[PDB]
Order: sequence, then structure tokens, then C-alpha cells
Amino acid sequence: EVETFAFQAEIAQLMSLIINTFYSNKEIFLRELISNSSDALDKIRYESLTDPSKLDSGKELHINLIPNKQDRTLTIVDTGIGMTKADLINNLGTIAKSGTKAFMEALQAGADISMIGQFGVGFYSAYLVAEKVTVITKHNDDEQYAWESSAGGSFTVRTDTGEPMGRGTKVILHLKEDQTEYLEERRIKEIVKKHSQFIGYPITLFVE
Ligand SMILES: COC(=O)c1c(O)cc(O)c(Cl)c1CCc1nccn1Cc1ccccc1
Ligand SMILES: [Mg+2]
Ligand code: NA
Repeated sequence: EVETFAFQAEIAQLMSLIINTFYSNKEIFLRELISNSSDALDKIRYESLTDPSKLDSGKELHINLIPNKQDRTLTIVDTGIGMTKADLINNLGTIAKSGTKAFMEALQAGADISMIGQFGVGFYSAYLVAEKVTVITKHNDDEQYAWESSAGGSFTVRTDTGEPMGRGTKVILHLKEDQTEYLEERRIKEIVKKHSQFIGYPITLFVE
């Protein structure tokens, strides 16, 4: 069974701006998603300080970058805290409504799309390079779920039948056909080095 939800108006408006902008510095999407992974890895780490059993689902805290030119996908995998179904629906709620609303006001006032993460809505920079985004996630307190959207004003949530993840979040970027550079080793290596290498977790770029 699949549930389909409408985005908040402000989030749909931001998604339409991002997916259609000709903003040239699109590479910032990767910094924003790796930042989200780092924050999620922190969360499970701080939690495990008191409750070490919280790492029973996976002791390794890392980020993997998996390009696939056959599928035209860039996947970012982390073993952070993951999200419950409730988290998946709540995270698209009122904190995200006010952040998107305010980022759009900043852009009108001369701000740069690169500031998106400052309002806590950096995830949506994915749509600079992706026509569809699938988020697979597994939290200790819930089962594995798949969130997905092609920025048409709606997203879906379903229980995920795919391979068990253990714990964490997998973001699958279905790239626009003219954003295939983000499958190239040389390009990903540049972007990580320029914007993300001082993240406090291992970042592994897989070969294809
Ligand atoms: C806990 O954070 C994670 O599991 C996680 C992660 O590990 C790596 C990532 O790239 C992202 Cl986007 C998230 C989720 C970060 C988030 N918090 C609040 C809102 N959203 C965006 C959202 C995007 C899509 C679905 C639900 C939420
Ligand atoms: Mg939209
Ligand atoms: Na291009």
C-alpha cells in the first residue's frame, strides 16, 4: 500500500523554483545532503552515549557515494539515525514550511540559492540535479520506509520491500539527463574536496 500526500504550498513553490532554475552552481546539492547525513550520524552517536544498544543495528558510522551510469542514479548512503514513518511525515511539516517560505523571501531580497541550508531546507537542492528523489530510511524504532517525489506537488510513502538497510538513510538521486556529470568520478571527487572533506565521518566514493 502506497500513501500519496500533497506538499505544503510553500514547499511545492520552492521545489518548482529549484527544479526550473538555471542557477549554475548546482554542485552545492552534494554538500547539503552530506551535511544532512553528518547531522544524522551525529544524532545516533550522541544518543548511543547513554544507550549503547542503539548501535546494535550497525556500529559503523559512515557515508557512501554510489554512482550508477546504467540507472543514471547517484546514491548517498549514511548509517545515521534514520527516520520513522512519523519523522518522514513530520519533517515535511511546519518547520519545513517556515524554512522554505523564508528562504524564498531571502532570494527575493538578493540571496543566493547556495544559502538554502541556512534555513534548514537544503534537502530540496537535490532537485537542482535530480528529476526524482527516493529516500529509503530505517530508524531503530520503526520499519523501513521509502519516500519519493518528482516535484509535481506530491510525494509518496510506502513500506520498503527492498534490501534491509540496518539503520540510516539512503538518498537516490535520479539525475536529470543533462546533469550526468555527477556520475563522473573526477567531478564527485572535486566537489567533495571543495565542500565536504572535513566532515567528521568517512566518505567513500564507490567505483562503477
Ligand atoms: C534524519 O535525517 C535523515 O535521516 C536524513 C539523512 O540521513 C540524509 C539526508 O540527505 C536527509 Cl535529507 C535526511 C533527512 C533530513 C530531514 N530532516 C528533516 C527534513 N529532512 C528532509 C527530508 C527529506 C525527505 C523526506 C523526509 C525528510
Ligand atoms: Mg512543485
Ligand atoms: Na548540464
